[PDB]
Amino acid sequence: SFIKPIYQDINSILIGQKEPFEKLVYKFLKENLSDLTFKQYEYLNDLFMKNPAIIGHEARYKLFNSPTLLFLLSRGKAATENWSIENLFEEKQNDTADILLVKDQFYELLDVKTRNISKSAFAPNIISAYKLAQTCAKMIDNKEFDLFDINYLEVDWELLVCVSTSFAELFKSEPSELYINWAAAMQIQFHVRDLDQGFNGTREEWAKSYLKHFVTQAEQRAISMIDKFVKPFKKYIL
Amino acid sequence: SFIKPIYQDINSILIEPFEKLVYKFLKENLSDLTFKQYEYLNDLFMKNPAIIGHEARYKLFNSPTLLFLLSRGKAATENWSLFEEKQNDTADILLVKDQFYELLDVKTRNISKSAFAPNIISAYKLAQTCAKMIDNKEFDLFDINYLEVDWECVSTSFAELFKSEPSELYINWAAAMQIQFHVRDLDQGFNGTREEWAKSYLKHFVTQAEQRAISMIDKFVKPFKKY
DNA sequence: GCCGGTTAACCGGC
DNA sequence: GCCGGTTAACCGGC
Repeated sequence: SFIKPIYQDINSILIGQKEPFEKLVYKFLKENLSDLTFKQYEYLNDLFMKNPAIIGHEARYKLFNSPTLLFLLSRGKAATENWSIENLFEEKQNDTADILLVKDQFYELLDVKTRNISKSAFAPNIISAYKLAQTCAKMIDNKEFDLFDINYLEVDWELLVCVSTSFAELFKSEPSELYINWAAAMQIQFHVRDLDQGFNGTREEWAKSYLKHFVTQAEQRAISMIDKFVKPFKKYIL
Repeated sequence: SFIKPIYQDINSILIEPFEKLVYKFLKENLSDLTFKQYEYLNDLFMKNPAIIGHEARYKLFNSPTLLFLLSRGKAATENWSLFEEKQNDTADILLVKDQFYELLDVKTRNISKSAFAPNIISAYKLAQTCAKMIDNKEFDLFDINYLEVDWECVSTSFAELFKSEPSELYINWAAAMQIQFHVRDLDQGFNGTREEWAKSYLKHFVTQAEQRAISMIDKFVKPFKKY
């Protein structure tokens, strides 16, 4: 992680600051890691400007030089082709990372989550378990196991004042422990502070291991659906 | 529908929720009928000070289906004395007359945007609902209708859920198992008893649940199996 | 503690 | 046209 070596300072500077503290975190990185800090859409824009001679989606989809990167970063075909110095990319919540850290072609997909301590703890949607599945399949089909890391920074607040923060990395957690809430848009849910960080194997093992977990949960869920949405309603079908 | 008769009036000459307007108009012409859910709850209790146990304030609903669709839950009802408007309510607007309830949902649509069916109601919840209905013979207790408002107010629409063909309700399982549709596209030619509707809905739900179970093996299992 | 259903909408592939 | 996955979080039952 590019930001871990300076996570302590972020924690310090944030604790006390008076829902989107995301902006304050971004502002920070921009001042301490100016050469590495990009918003995802900024990155795409900058990448397209360096090559004004390359137009059309299929062509601009080549500029990534990585099928996993293309998958995690690229916008829709129409949007890519309609991109121009005149018609640039803007925010877009559906963008994978909230903050992109790049260096030596290594990418840290950082997301910033915020929780309202006052409220009763409720694990938020962290990411699509399917999207993660596909992502893991790309890493293997293409053998890209040393390209990006998916990390999270959490900022706890109350009535708004930041009271504390947390920092964890997805690829350092036990893939078999990730909770997949199928009803909630098949999204993994957890609190950064509660994320397990003891994975010992390689990034490829993780990828494989996650798939086993995803596939296994999808099997179980298919069955539990008959359990919860079929059996208890047989009564009335006569 | 207590609103249907005046649905012609909910639009004349005018001069991002336009839901306020929808509520104020109903309050004006159907004052002694129109109320918000949180506001209505305040009444049921404010008309009964003697009751305080959360298991008592519950039986006041004098209906197991209504209780299911309208109650706020133990802790919430127990700590009553306010009841804020919680988007978690079943309906945005409620209208009762002679022991009958019209549960109205007000949807607004950004017309300029690309047509994307929005979440209407949880298919699962609607299943439990039909269950309570049938096992309670309460097929003449309430209606679940919808009023949609387009804008860029370009136009509006109004439909009744218990008036559409069940088999046509698209249950988008990934999107929190919610039925999706724009009011203006909802089917409106169902012919049968209300009890017929509920039963028909359950068949559709169960069948779709099985179809989803199957879909999961082919889209989330089959293609990742190899690894 | 443990557990998982619900908001209001919103694209992009083919 | 036709189809369905994604946001950022949020809460009550036993």
